[PDB]
Amino acid sequence: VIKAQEYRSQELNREAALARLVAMIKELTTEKKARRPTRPTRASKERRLASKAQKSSVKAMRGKVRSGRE
Amino acid sequence: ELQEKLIAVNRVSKTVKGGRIFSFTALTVVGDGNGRVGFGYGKAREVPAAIQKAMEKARRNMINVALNNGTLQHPVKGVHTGSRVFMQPASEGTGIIAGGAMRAVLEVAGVHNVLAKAYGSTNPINVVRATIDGLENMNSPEMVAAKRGKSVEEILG
Repeated sequence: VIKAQEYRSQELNREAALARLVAMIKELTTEKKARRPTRPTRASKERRLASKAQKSSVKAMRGKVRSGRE
Repeated sequence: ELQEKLIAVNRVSKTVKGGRIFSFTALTVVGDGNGRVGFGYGKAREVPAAIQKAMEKARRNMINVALNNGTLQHPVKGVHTGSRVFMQPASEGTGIIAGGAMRAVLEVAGVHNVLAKAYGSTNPINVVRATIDGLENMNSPEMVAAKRGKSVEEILG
């Protein structure tokens, strides 16, 4: 439903109502693009694994030492 | 003869310009089990040598203890470097209720009956020094009746 009264003569109002209809059908028929959700970077994956290995390398020599002598 | 109980081993580091330097710091409490007791800290680059070197200082750093019947003489506190330790004489059955790094020093000092506790920080070196502090500043009825010129019957009642 369009109520075009922004102009004076019916030619202007008819072209204007057709313009509003064209515009609003265009706008209500354009769809947003589908957001492709990214995965983490391989650089970040290897950074993660390297941090893992570093904290593990520390914790290895950390803590209680084993022995076989008395 | 001579109980030489290890207590702890720790892997210490030095972080020299090329890389870390891993050492090992033993800790060994030695003693006859009748009043003789000492502790040697000891550190070296390999655990056998570290333990041996710790035993060396533990031996040459012995102290006496005037203990009664294999138990303490009176409840004693042993504060040292933020590690407070409350030890208490017990009766002929209770064994040795001591924490970590304190069971060893008590068993080797020879106190068979004791009730202990380790307040504050429970770092082995600190609790060892603390327990030995306590077992050293302890009073025996002989010593007390000697300080106060008094008979033992007079001191003990």
